[PDB]
Amino acid sequence: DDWEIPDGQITVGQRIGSGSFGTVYKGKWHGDVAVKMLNVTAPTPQQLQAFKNEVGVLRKTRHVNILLFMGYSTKPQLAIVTQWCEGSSLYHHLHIIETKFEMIKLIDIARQTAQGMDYLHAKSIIHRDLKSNNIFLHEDLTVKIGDFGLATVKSRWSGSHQFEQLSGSILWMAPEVIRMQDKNPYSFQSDVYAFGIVLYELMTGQLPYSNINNRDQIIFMVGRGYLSPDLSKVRSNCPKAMKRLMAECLKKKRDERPLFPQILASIELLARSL
Amino acid sequence: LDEQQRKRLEAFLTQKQKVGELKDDDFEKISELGAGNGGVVFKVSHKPSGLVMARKLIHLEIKPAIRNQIIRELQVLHECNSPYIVGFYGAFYSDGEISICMEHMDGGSLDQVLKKAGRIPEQILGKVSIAVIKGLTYLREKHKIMHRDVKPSNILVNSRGEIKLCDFGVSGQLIDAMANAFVGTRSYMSPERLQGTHYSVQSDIWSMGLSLVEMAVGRYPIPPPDAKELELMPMAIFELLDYIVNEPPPKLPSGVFSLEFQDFVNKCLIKNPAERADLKQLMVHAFIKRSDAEEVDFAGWLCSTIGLNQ
Ligand SMILES: Nc1ncnc2c1ncn2[C@@H]1O[C@H](COP(=O)(O)OP(=O)(O)NP(=O)(O)O)[C@@H](O)[C@H]1O
Ligand SMILES: Nc1ncnc2c1ncn2[C@@H]1O[C@H](COP(=O)(O)OP(=O)(O)NP(=O)(O)O)[C@@H](O)[C@H]1O
Ligand SMILES: O=C(NC[C@H](O)CO)c1ccncc1Nc1ccc(I)cc1F
Ligand SMILES: [Mg+2]
Ligand SMILES: [Mg+2]
Repeated sequence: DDWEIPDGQITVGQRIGSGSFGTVYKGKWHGDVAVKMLNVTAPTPQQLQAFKNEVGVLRKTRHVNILLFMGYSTKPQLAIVTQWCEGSSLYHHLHIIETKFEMIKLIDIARQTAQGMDYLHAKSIIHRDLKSNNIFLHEDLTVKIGDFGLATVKSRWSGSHQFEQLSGSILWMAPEVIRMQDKNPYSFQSDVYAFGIVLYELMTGQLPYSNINNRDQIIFMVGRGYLSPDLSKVRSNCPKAMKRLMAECLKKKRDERPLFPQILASIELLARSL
Repeated sequence: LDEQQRKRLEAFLTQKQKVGELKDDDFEKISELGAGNGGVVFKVSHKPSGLVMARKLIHLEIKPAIRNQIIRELQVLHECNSPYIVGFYGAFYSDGEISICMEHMDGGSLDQVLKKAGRIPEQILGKVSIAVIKGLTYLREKHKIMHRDVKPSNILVNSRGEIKLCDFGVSGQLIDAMANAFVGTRSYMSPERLQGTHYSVQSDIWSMGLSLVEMAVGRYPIPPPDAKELELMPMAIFELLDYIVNEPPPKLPSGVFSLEFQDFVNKCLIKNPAERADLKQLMVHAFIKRSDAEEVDFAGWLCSTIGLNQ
């Protein structure tokens, strides 16, 4: 009930890359793990206790579509140890390797994603950073979602307060999240919005706003409700019941978006009618 | 150009010829110069020619087709040869990162100089404005490309008193790739770009003004300084962008700076792009005519500020 890895236990190896809130190295620790060196290297004791409290809840998560959260360390610097995944992320497949899946397997990717998300929300866990970068395709089969939760090692702390400096990639952020002016922006429906964008990735093979090449323009227009994913770009072979679902997740007003229990049901229903 | 500039321009082309194909093994890493939200820059030695250059490394996760197009589009930089544009030696790809190799500027970016200096003097910001205007001009005429990213961190300076531009949008595919970056903390984007698209050189000129005010006061000027923070002479990214669009433009304090300088920045920061001054106007504005006449020692002021020898 005090999950803390000491020093000399983790064989830190090759540098892999950095993201919204840390840099990732391939380590060893009773097998290959993922060592994410958080960007809050000097954490305040009020911050540090809330991080411990959150790791406690992430440690009690076990689901076929969730990446195993193993614990943390603080000896060299504050870090995170999670299951290492072979094979590329869904972002790699769709936008780098340009893998050619069939609509069956595309829909299957959507289903297991909604499966794991439903488990996370069932345990009252807001992902806060759902994107195709955080969805790995383990052995070209099962979907595994990582980088979930961790609200406390995102956004610097003052001394006892915390205010999410909007960080992450802006393409998956719900408009209410963009604006950051609604007390608690990150919600179950903000994840649903993110999941909507991932649907857009699956169904169009493109990222959203393909014609816009100004980061701050997206931020402003999406936040003001002026910009919305051009659903015209959906492939011709894509199911109608699929396009409709995508659109219900992307509603500008978060209260109109469905929750995952209903979202997951729709995907299984249209998986049959195929 | 005059004589001291034609000398230095032709002197660069000579050292550039001693450089052939750029490989990753030909470089020895000296020190890191800086980093941003999408790049890191090292001072490096090119072993085949002993030259010292700056090497920007961009790690992008893009498909190879797009990546190869970016390298191709960057090779236009072998044609930009002005005393107001940073030198370009080559660009290539290797070990999963794009390298842009450019000439070293031992003063660094004006963003760095501003931290060391606190505030920058109007007599110095005069000479800086001259160069940024002349650099935007050379880009607008001889190449019909627009910067699209004017800010203090992209204006470079050196011990020979030069003031050069860099990081100007020559490769659109790179720009579009960098669009899927994480949010920054602050913006220099004109209010029309935040709402639509580039409006010719005018939307760069806004950026120049917002940089001038930041450098002149020592603080990013959105939102404008408090009533008593100013006599002492954190907003969300979206709110700043809403501020830039739907609130009056920032200005300089009325007492501290000349009226020519206050007008210069005000003409630059007009929210309507068309009413906003263009290069032809600024080039013959009062503040520029005066600041071009003054014989300021920029090299000396730079080396004193950093702490270097004369
Ligand atoms: N558990 C993991 N196993 C293997 N590779 C990983 C793992 N987590 C992250 N990576 C890789 O590490 C690199 C950077 O990851 P990461 O820091 O999580 O960036 P990101 O996922 O792109 N954005 P974000 O997850 O929100 O911070 C990417 O190439 C990932 O695919
Ligand atoms: N040729 C150069 N000579 C010296 N310093 C340089 C050179 N090019 C870049 N730098 C420095 O490198 C730093 C970071 O590189 P850069 O990629 O331009 O990030 P940035 O402009 O500061 N912010 P961003 O554009 O948001 O990533 C700059 O602040 C400069 O100090
Ligand atoms: O670098 C660019 N954009 C920001 C990037 O993130 C680096 O900070 C960038 C985008 C498009 N075309 C060219 C770019 N570079 C660049 C251009 C001219 C010179 I001389 C030197 C340079 F490096
Ligand atoms: Mg990730
Ligand atoms: Mg730059």
